[PDB]
Amino acid sequence: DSCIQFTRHASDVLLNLNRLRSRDILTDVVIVVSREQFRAHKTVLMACSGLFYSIFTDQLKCNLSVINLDPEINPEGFCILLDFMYTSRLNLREGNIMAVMATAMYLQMEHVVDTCRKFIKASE
Amino acid sequence: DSCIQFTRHASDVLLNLNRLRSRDILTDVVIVVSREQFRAHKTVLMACSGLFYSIFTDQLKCNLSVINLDPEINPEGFCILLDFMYTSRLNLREGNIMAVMATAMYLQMEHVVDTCRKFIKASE
Amino acid sequence: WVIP
Amino acid sequence: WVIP
Ligand SMILES: O=C1Cc2cc(Nc3ncnc(Cl)c3Cl)ccc2N1
Ligand SMILES: O=C1Cc2cc(Nc3ncnc(Cl)c3Cl)ccc2N1
Ligand SMILES: [Cl-]
Ligand SMILES: [Cl-]
Repeated sequence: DSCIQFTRHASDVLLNLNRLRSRDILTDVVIVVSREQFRAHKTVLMACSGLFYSIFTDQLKCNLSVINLDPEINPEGFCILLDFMYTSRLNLREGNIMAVMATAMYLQMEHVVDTCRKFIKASE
Repeated sequence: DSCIQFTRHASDVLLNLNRLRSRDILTDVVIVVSREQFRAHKTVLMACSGLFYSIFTDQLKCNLSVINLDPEINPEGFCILLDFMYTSRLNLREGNIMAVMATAMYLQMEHVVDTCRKFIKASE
Repeated sequence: WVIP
Repeated sequence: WVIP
């Protein structure tokens, strides 16, 4: 086509989606990770994660307001990944890298899994 | 913070949101523009438009499944802007620029209004 | 704005 | 991935 493109549009959309999440506006699901609860938008979770994409395209699970993750999932690792989904920024630290990589593998977030593998390889 | 950032994350999220729109997955509103209907996600519309942000933060309108726009709004102009919201690409042409600018003014999409003004000024 |  |  002959379209023009606004470079900052995708980033501005994601920033506003994160502002809606922070103010709990039109969030339609709560993700339960052991004793912890995280409110989010199903569309953003699907757009970022192969696991959520599969869950919310399922004809019965698409209608659930609560999703319980596997008990082995670490709430902090999930929190870091949820923040990444809504900001593009990943808080990867020596103290959390193992939990973040395991959570990214479970959530099917291949780019996160990739950077965790590389950061671990460098420390070996 | 000490975060790392994935450059293509925002663009990849928007691409997946557009794929969900194309397959009519988790769309929660229909925008009526005279004889034409457009299905969308309320969160994306709010993230892109000052008008939709005001509508869907309203305690009664947040729950409506149908929103009717002003009869002066051109369906093609709306379609072009809805495509822009979900892709960052604006199909701006001599034959549609007036309808696109008027629709962008109504929807409160200031960056679109700005490029329309500049493209019109250049042709004068 | 750019030409993509 | 970059340092933002
Ligand atoms: O590493 C990742 C990130 C990811 C996201 C999704 N999401 C979608 N993919 C295709 N079309 C649609 Cl409509 C969506 Cl929402 C699926 C798989 C994966 N894997
Ligand atoms: O030109 C534009 C594009 C736009 C979007 C929105 N959206 C939001 N703004 C602030 N926080 C939130 Cl939560 C959202 Cl969703 C409001 C005004 C405007 N004006
Ligand atoms: Cl990822
Ligand atoms: Cl805009």
